[PDB]
Amino acid sequence: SHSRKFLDVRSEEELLSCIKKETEAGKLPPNVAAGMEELYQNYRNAVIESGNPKADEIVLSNMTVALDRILLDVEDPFVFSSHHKAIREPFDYYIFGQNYIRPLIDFGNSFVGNLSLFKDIEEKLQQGHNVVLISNHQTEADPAIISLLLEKTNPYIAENTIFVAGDRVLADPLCKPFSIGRNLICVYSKKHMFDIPELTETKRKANTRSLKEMALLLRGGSQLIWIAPSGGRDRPDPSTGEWYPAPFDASSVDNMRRLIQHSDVPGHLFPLALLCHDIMPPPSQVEIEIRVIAFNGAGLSVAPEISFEEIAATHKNPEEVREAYSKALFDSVAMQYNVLKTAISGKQGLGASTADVSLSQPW
Repeated sequence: SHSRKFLDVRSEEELLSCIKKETEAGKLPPNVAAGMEELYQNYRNAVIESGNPKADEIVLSNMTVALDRILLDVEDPFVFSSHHKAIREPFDYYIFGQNYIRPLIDFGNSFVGNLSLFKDIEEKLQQGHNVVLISNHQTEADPAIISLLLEKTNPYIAENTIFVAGDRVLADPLCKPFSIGRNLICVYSKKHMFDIPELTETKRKANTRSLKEMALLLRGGSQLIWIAPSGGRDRPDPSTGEWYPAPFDASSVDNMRRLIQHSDVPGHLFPLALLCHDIMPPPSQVEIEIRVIAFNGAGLSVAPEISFEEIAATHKNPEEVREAYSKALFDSVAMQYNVLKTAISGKQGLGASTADVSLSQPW
C-alpha cells in the first residue's frame, strides 16, 4: 500500500527524514532517494531565484506532490506500451506537469514564432488530416514548454499533441509522473537497441507494435504527433559551448512520411523549433568546464511545410531524396531556432522577428 508520507511533509527537515524512512523501508532505492534530494534542492533554488513571491509555497506544494508521485511509481511502476493516453483522473498528471514547469518559465522573455500557423494546423486537423511536428528536442520538459506557451491560444494543441518518446526518459523514476500525464507513442531507441542483447528481440517486437498502432491512429485522421528525428536532446558543442539542433536521422523523417502516405489520409509535416535547454539541460562536460534546473525564457516556433514533391522531382534516387527532404526540414528548424535565440539570449525580443519568423507573446 502506497506510503503517502510525502504529503505530510511541512518542512525541509521532514522532507529529508521522509526520504530516509522510505529508503530504510526498502521502498526507495538509495540512488533514487539521492536523485530526489538533488531534484528538491535544484527546483527550490530555481523557483526562489526567479523572484517569484510565492516561491516557498510553490516549492513545498509542487515538490511534496512530486515526491509522493515518484514514490508511488517506484512502489509499483506504471507500465508504458505503444500508445499511452495522458492520465487526467483521479489525479490529473497533465495539469500537475503543467503547474510543475510553470514557475521555471520567464514568460516576459519567452516567444512564439508564427503563432498563426498553429491555427492553420488546427484547421487541417478539423478537416480530418494528420499533422506531424518535426522538431528538435532540448529537455524532458519539452511537452510542457509547448503546452504552457500555447495554453491560451491553442489549448487543443496543448492537451492533445502526442509525443514519440524514447525508452530512456520513460524508465526514469524522477520523470515518470510527468510522462504519465502526456499523450505518447513509446519507442525503444536505435541508440540503445543493442546495449542488452537479451532484450533486442523484445524491443523490436514492441517497436513494431507501436508503429502499427500509430498507423492505425493515422487511418482514423485528426492526429497531431510530435517527433524529434535526432532522438536525443541537443548538446552543446564540446569546444565552443554553443547549443543548436542536433542532426536528424533522415530515416526517421522518411518512416513518418511513408506511414502518412499509406494511411490514405492527407498528412502534413511541419518543422518546429524549441529553445529551452537552459530550463532543464541534459548533462554535459563542457557545461561543467565553462545547474540542472533554472528560470529562463523559452521559445517555440513553427514554419510552413516543406514541399516533398519539389525535392523528389529534383533528386536522382530514393536515398538522395530522403536526405534532401530531411535536410530541408532540419534547415528550417535551425533557422527558426536562431531567431528564437536572438529574441531570448540575444535580448532582441520581438525585434529579432524576420520575414519568415514572426514573434509574439500570447499570454
